Amino acid sequence: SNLIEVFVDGQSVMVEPGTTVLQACEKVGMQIPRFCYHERLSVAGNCRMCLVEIEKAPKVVAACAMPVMKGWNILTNSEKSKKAREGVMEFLLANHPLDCPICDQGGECDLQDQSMMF
Amino acid sequence: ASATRVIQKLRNWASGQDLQAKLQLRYQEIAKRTQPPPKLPVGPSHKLSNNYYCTRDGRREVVPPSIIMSSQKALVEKKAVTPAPPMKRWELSKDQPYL
Amino acid sequence: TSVKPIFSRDLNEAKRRVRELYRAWYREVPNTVHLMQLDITVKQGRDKVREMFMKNAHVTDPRVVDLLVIKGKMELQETIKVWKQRTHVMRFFHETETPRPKDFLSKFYMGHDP
Amino acid sequence: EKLLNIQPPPRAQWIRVLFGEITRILNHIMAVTTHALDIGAMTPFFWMFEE
Amino acid sequence: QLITVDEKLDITTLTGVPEEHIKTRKVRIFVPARNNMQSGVNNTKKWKMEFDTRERWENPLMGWASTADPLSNMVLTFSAKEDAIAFAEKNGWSYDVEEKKVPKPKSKSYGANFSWNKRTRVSTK
Amino acid sequence: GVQVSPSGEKITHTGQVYDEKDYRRVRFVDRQKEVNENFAIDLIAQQPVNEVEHRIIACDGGGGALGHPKVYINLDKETKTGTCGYCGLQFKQHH
Amino acid sequence: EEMLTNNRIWRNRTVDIGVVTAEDALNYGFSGVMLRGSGIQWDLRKTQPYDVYDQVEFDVPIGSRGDCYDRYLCRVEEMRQSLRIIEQCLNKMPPGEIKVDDAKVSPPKRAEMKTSMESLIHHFKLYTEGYQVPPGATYTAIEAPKGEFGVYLVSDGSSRPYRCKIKAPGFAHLAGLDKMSKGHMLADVVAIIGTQDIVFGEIDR
Amino acid sequence: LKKTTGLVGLAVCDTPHERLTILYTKTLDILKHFPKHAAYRKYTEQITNEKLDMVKAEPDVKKLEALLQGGEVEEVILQAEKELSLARKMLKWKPWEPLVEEPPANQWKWPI
Amino acid sequence: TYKYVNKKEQESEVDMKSATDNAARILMWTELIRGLGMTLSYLFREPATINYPFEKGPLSPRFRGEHALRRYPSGEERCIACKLCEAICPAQAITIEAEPRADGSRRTTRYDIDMTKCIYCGFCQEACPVDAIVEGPNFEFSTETHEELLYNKEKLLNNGDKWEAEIAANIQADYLYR
Amino acid sequence: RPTVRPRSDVTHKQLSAFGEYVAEILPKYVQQVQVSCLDELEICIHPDGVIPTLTFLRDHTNAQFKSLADLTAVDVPTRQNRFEIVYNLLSLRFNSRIRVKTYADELTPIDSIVSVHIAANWYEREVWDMFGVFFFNHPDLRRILTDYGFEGHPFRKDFPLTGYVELRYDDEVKRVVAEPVELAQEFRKFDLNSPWEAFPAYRQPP
Ligand code: SF4
Ligand code: SF4
Ligand code: SF4
Ligand code: FES
Ligand SMILES: [Zn+2]
Repeated sequence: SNLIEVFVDGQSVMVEPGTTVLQACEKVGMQIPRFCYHERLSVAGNCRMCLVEIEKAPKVVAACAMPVMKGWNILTNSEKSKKAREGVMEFLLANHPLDCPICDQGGECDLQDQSMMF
Repeated sequence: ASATRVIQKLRNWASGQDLQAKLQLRYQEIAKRTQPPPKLPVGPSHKLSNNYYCTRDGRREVVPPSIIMSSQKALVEKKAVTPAPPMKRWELSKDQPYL
Repeated sequence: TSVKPIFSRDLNEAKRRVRELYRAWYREVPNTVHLMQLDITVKQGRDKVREMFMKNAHVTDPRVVDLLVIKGKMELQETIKVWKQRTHVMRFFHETETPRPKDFLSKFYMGHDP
Repeated sequence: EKLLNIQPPPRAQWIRVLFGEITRILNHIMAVTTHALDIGAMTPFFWMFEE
Repeated sequence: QLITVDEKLDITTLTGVPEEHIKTRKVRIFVPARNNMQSGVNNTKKWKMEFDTRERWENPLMGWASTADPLSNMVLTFSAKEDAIAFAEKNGWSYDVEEKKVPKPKSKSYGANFSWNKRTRVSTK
Repeated sequence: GVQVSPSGEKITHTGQVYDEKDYRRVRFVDRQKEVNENFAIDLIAQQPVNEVEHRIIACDGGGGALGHPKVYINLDKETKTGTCGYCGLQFKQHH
Repeated sequence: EEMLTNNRIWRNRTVDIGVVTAEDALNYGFSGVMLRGSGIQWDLRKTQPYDVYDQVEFDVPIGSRGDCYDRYLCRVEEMRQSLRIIEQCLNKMPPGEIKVDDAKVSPPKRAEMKTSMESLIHHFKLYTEGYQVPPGATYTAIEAPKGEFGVYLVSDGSSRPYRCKIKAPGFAHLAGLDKMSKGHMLADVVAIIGTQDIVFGEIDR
Repeated sequence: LKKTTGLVGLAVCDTPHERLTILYTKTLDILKHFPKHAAYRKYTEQITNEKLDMVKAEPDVKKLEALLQGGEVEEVILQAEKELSLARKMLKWKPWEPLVEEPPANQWKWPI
Repeated sequence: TYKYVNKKEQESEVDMKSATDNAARILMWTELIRGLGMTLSYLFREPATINYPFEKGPLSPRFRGEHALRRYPSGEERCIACKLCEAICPAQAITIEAEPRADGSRRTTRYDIDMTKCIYCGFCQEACPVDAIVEGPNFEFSTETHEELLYNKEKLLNNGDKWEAEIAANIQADYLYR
Repeated sequence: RPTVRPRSDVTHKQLSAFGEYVAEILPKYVQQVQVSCLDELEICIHPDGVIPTLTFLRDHTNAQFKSLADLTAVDVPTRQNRFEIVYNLLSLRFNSRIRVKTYADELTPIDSIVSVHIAANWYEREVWDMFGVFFFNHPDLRRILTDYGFEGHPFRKDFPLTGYVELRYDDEVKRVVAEPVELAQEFRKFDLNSPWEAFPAYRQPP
């Protein structure tokens, strides 16, 4: 009934169409990192931090934009879904000026964590 | 120091062992202050390749415990069991056995 | 609700177990005040005691009452002996701190105290 | 370290044992001697508290 | 053996808490807000039960800030709202609940930024 | 080398002196008010601008392991200059 | 030891004093010096080794004839047999690293937080937020001079703990104070305190 | 022959193979009261018969130790008294009763 | 390895050769002499006392003592209100309320220590990413009032305006070392 | 792999199989034996069967756990039986440990173990001082740590850090008197609990 079988490390989820992989994974709790995305602004994959290995794929997808089709199993804590992040945050942190103590957003930075977490 | 080569024999006769060589306190030939500045060693993973966080993350290799009854979920000849071999009576302390 | 009971059944059996304790505190105001000197004579000490049992009369649960006897026995077991001092026994009274206005009108000339 | 699941490195483990049995030497000296003070012997106390 | 009773389950005598911090002490049960600076949301999923606030005067010597109510910095993490009220009623405190604020499931189609007909035709890609 | 109230008390880095109608000045009676005369805002303008080459550089606080994490600046402003929030230095582009 | 351990005033002030029964110690859980001083062969450093104690070649000075002179001789020789441990813990120190390689569980090199960005952020969150342990629980242990000092640390995903607890080994030694001083007078009760090692701060919380 | 144990308070009370037998034999004889299906009963038999095959065969105590692992036999003797009380103290208890008294939900899921 | 501290009781056929040697260890006292003649040695030894205010003892350049706010070599207060030198301070000892400086820059209006708090633990000198706060060799700063220890900031600069001649040599031997 | 505290897989099975050994032998009052990745055992039970499992563990050859180390009381003020009370023992003969924990409300007393382990003479009592959890058959229950006039049970999570009293010397009466609590600095509760679970596959779905 306008619902699609989707898998997240084995979950038997059902979701409306036109939904991202986030809006699926967000149900369970596999909260994906985010820099280009907001829950209310238009979609634009520029950060390329929300990557994940969909099961049975050589290429990853920007989950912010990639909608969700039947039979797709995600691997959020794969090696390939963390290599995709340890690299990314290790790119951002090459033009960033180390100003955290100067920075107004010390504990309210959504990057300091997401360099720690992943 | 200024031990006049008699009281040493008074100390040692009154105490025992020749203790001018193993005296109480320190004078010299120790800790010649301002040792040079050291260039430390570095730890591993300063190696720039085959160095991810996945092959070092100590805290994501843990998992929840492995429950074995789970009074509603699992709830599931045979030999006796102990948590280990009953370990040994050790030894009897060679080179200083009875002190 | 089919609870485990402890030391008694429905209240009116626990109410004599109470009185075993008042049966001690009522006879251990005069022994304390003399053995370790104090200011109270004997009486306002006894008023304070009953003023504590006429704080917990609102209780209606046997398990709670069977518990509150115990903490009274401890303080009794601490009071019957000299393990306390002249500062602990005379601590209940709230002698020093000014009692706040129980009314409304004087209660907010000092303090945002609803 | 159990919870985090880490063995610290050897050199730090190694010194953690060294002071880990100099502190052993302390409390003995503090309860060999104080066990002698309150029994009465006040001298070895001072012989050690330069040591 | 067992005994029957159906009562309110009061405990307020077994804590001290003499008179002021029993009655005249509201309590707020809620799911804390998403710190809108951060897009991270793990501070939700819980039912913190912080209490109201009272005077925080200025210590006239140092400029320090000081208080009278020790019962002000009193976070408590719970797991379900049905359990929170049972905990606060068990100590007689006038709970004041706020409900969850679930966000909606919204449809966000990337291509619809790039419509012919429609009005969502974004600029700057 | 500080500025002083009409009541006669010493001002800090910040304007901090109590008004006349203030019982706080008691604590200075038969004592004195500790103060540092070394206002940073006075010392720092008494420092020449380092007129370097290329538009972008690194700064430090006199020793790379010894202060001022290596922040950079874009020195495109010929009108004003560029600062580093740690220090209070200033820079130009030379061109 | 020239002076005390053949001293009448020591020995008959100390010997036959506070006779501890072996199997009763365990009922009280002394589990430090105060049982090995009655012949219960035991030491975590060799019976449940954790750190680099695995290669030290040392010894445990058991005490028989439970009394506060054979506790005393244990307390002496445990001072000596650090020096076998030191000499072995001294002449083979490996060159290596300190403050574990991971920057999430250790702060980084102070010269390295100051250029390399990531080492700065961790330095900004270690010393504000911290480790972010996993939930779980342990009961560690270590034989300090007192005995089985150990911690029942209990955790939660928040950076902060959730009811740590400290196992004060003296805490049980002192509960046995009023059983081992039975048929003995005052003056040795002083000695009982010293040969239970009341470094109060363990006892106090 | 054995002068003293390493322990203290645990006296000698010599002549093993004598008090060790009578204790084990009685444990089995206290058993035959339990159910066959109560799982306690079908393990101690493996403990004691294992231990008793080795005392009933070997007269040498030195080699009897390191053979029923746990040395200082008189600690093993005391350990048999220790077993003995457990059985008779546990018949009045009932470990083999039916299923648990059903604790409440979400009573051990730790991370909170 | 387990070592009997005291296992020497064996019936050695105690004869008059030796059993009276214990009586020679007794009534003609010798073990007491042995414990006495020792002590007599030390009074002929070098007493390790020192005339403190004229002879002060040894320290090392990492000694945790009195705090001080350092300053750059060109004026310019080195502290910049990061607010992790209290978030780590386990004593909860500190309040460092801050603002812009009126230069547009970033500095404090407030800085504090209760030195009766401040366990002198060393977290703040090392957590400071700038070495703006440090913990210097003063340990003669006992005062007669609990109030004169509540160092605000002007003391704690002009203290840092004092030992900077000293700290910049201990730290000179302690950079490249932590 | 260097920095991961090597697992030493084998003793999990010893403590797992032995974990089963205690269940099927004692199926009454025993729920969810388990074990963490840290090879250390945990056994949750019902309060009516406290002793008969202890005495199995003090008195049985295959479970010589005749030495007690702690008896704490852990708060969970969101369930019914908020107070998880924990035991933890040790074999001198088998060289391993265990953990035997239970539960209680603010009033569902637990019969004590002092006939079994007298080591718990005072560990039991602090819980009475620190949480107000009565025990049956315990000799001379009374306060340990708190003042002789301290109401409350402070290690409860309901009791604030700085409690409800502070003492001082009011010279008019020549005593160390108490009056209500009046700070000078106000301990500053921080929100150091970031987002980002940090531990997936280890968590709570709604
Ligand atoms: S707080 Fe975040 S945004 Fe600010 S400097 Fe640090 S990493 Fe960059
Ligand atoms: S002392 Fe250091 S860490 Fe603290 S605010 Fe100043 S510069 Fe920042
Ligand atoms: S030394 Fe430690 S306790 Fe003292 S102010 Fe610094 S961080 Fe706080
Ligand atoms: S978070 Fe930027 S592409 Fe998805
Ligand atoms: Zn700069």
